[PDB]
Amino acid sequence: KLRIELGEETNDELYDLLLLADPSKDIVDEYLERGECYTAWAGDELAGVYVLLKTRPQTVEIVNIAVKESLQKKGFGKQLVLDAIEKAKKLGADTIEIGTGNSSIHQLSLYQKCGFRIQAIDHDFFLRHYDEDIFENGIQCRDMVRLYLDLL
Amino acid sequence: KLRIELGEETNDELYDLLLLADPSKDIVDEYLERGECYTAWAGDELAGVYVLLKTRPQTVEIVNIAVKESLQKKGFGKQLVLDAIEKAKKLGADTIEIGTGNSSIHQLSLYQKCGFRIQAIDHDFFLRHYDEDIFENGIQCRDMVRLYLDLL
Amino acid sequence: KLRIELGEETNDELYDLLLLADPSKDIVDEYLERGECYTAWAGDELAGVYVLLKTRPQTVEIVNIAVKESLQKKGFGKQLVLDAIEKAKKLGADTIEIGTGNSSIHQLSLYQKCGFRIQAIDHDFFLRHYDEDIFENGIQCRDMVRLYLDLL
Amino acid sequence: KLRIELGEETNDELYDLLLLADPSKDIVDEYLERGECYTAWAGDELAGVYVLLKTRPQTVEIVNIAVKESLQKKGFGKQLVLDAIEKAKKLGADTIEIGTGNSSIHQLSLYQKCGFRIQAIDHDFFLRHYDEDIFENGIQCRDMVRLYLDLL
Ligand SMILES: CC(C)(COP(=O)(O)OP(=O)(O)OC[C@H]1O[C@@H](n2cnc3c(N)ncnc32)[C@H](O)[C@@H]1OP(=O)(O)O)[C@@H](O)C(=O)NCCC(=O)NCCS
Ligand SMILES: CC(C)(COP(=O)(O)OP(=O)(O)OC[C@H]1O[C@@H](n2cnc3c(N)ncnc32)[C@H](O)[C@@H]1OP(=O)(O)O)[C@@H](O)C(=O)NCCC(=O)NCCS
Ligand SMILES: CC(C)(COP(=O)(O)OP(=O)(O)OC[C@H]1O[C@@H](n2cnc3c(N)ncnc32)[C@H](O)[C@@H]1OP(=O)(O)O)[C@@H](O)C(=O)NCCC(=O)NCCS
Ligand SMILES: CC(C)(COP(=O)(O)OP(=O)(O)OC[C@H]1O[C@@H](n2cnc3c(N)ncnc32)[C@H](O)[C@@H]1OP(=O)(O)O)[C@@H](O)C(=O)NCCC(=O)NCCS
Repeated sequence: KLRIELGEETNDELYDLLLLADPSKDIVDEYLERGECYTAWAGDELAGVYVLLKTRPQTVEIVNIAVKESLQKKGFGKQLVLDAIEKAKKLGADTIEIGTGNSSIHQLSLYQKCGFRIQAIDHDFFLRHYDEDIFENGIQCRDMVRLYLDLL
Repeated sequence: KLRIELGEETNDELYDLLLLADPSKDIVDEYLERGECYTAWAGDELAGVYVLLKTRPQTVEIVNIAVKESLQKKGFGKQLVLDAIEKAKKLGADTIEIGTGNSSIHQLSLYQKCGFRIQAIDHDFFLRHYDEDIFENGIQCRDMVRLYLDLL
Repeated sequence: KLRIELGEETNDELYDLLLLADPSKDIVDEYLERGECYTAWAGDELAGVYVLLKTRPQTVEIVNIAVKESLQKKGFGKQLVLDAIEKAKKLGADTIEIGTGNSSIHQLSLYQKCGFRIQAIDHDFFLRHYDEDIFENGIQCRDMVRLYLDLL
Repeated sequence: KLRIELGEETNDELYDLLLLADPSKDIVDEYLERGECYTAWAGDELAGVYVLLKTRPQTVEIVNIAVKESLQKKGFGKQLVLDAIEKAKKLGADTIEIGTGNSSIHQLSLYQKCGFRIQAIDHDFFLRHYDEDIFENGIQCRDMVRLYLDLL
């Protein structure tokens, strides 16, 4: 359904989504440039977005993925993930990664449903990389769950 | 609410619950003996059950926990977990553990809500310890998520 | 070479070894009882010792292993490890574990040489379970390296 | 002691070092370009070399480091690592990574001595990414030990 295409021009409407995932606009711009940003449109409305950054050799990661609140929960999330996997294949990558907070129960499900498997956990991650205490779904988000998926 | 008390007598009604979690009745009997089995009643009806087995030094694990299907989703799950943590405290244990399949999204939430933090993952676990392919919530259950919780 | 046999009687000479690995005599006694303690003699002299404790279901761990300083570095270490693996086999265990501090470079080698593979890391472990700062080989020992080895 | 400076010209003498670490010349060229390659000279002789590749956002990794065999073991190894950490700081990175095979006991020590801490293990890594069986120090190298180090 969703029509996804490459992106090169960032505007307030787009930053709104990218900022839903990564609050720090600074860090966003870093990988937004060094990485590939794709935008998904549903007609004329900006549905969602996701960035593919290249990390370790032969390894690529989804450094950011988001869907407009008024349009999420409709299945666009899964479409983007499954799509990022395809862009990653044509990129010749061997393994694709992505990670979120231990509190993000929903995502922990979604990603796995798209083939991702949990690799390891970066303990105290959010504790040392953030000033305040992040909370979500009655859980203290303080660990970075790392997931991966081999393409072969 | 739920009234939990020690258990020493196993009967079909009880095995029904223990088998909800661990299918293998053999393995169950092993830790059922070497471990402490508690039963929770809601009046005269057998609500749920859970076993506390001692693993590493100063470490105890919830090798099994279940709640009657016709009574689960009412909050008894959380009560048992929170209760097992108390039995574990009086047992002088330093850390308490518990782990489930990566597909068990619901549990991954519950346990964390009771303080548990994800430790590490036992990759391909269910692949080598089971013959068939376990599936749940549209996810291929094949990894053993290990969680823990220090008591101090 | 080393002659290893079951043990049931603890004496100062034996505690000296067990305490080389685990300083806390209290914790030692715990698993010393609940676990199986084997002693290795080289003639009439107490060469070394090791304890096999049963942790998770079908899983056994070497909660302690040591060799008299005046006799270590002669290869008795490896013999005990390889021996504990055999006792573990006859015990019908599926997997055997053992872990040490990230600073224990020597052991990280030894164990792997006996088939052990690194599983996961318990970050900050020694930080929360000990009062002082442990140091060894110019490394700040603060992480618990968990290793395992399937028996099949 | 060692004089380290940026590099842009690759010659047989340099590839000799880079290939000591990563045999695959192909993969080397990939990160050799997308990454920053520094060379360390001890007078007029090419002492060693190391490459800083940028992986995850705010994260940089030492994708390759080596020292001329006839000059290693003199402490140049440590100098390069400690130097890569400084180049990484001025690069504004938050965390720096580096990983080697579980068999590389020597490095497991070196890196830790430079502040690196073991993060997680990529099981069966070398089994699926290499055709032959790698061996070293009487150990079957088949796991990728991942280390990291926060810069703040
Ligand atoms: C993460 C995100 C992109 C994906 O969004 P999404 O639209 O919410 O998720 P989807 O609707 O596409 O998920 C589909 C799965 O979840 C399940 N699901 C749908 N509604 C559900 C509900 N109410 N409760 C539990 N599961 C549900 C479905 O089973 C579906 O799987 P299926 O296709 O196999 O049937 C969106 O939540 C978001 O952008 N959030 C804010 C930013 C963020 O967290 N970014 C990522 C960090 S880098
Ligand atoms: C996993 C298990 C132990 C926990 O049981 P549970 O009672 O079913 O789960 P809970 O009710 O406690 O779960 C919490 C949910 O119920 C809801 N809830 C809590 N109190 C409630 C109440 N008084 N009334 C209605 N709903 C309530 C919450 O909304 C919560 O969901 P949320 O986290 O999304 O907000 C039980 O599901 C089970 O034994 N299942 C099968 C066996 C198995 O797979 N075992 C493996 C472990 S060894
Ligand atoms: C770790 C320990 C169990 C193993 O004992 P060990 O007998 O002393 O060690 P080994 O002799 O088998 O060790 C092999 C090393 O000695 C060297 N060595 C020298 N001569 C040797 C010989 N003739 N045969 C075998 N190794 C020899 C090797 O270089 C080898 O190095 P490597 O491990 O890097 O490969 C023992 O050192 C000990 O108990 N130390 C203190 C307590 C402790 O750390 N306990 C474990 C905590 S759970
Ligand atoms: C990794 C490498 C660059 C560094 O080389 P190096 O010169 O051999 O190592 P160094 O001499 O500089 O190491 C010094 C540290 O290790 C320690 N060390 C020395 N001998 C040791 C031993 N036998 N066992 C454990 N530690 C030892 C020292 O403590 C020293 O630290 P210190 O000064 O604080 O006391 C070199 O080994 C190499 O190029 N190897 C092959 C390629 C490879 O595998 N590269 C990495 C893949 S990413």
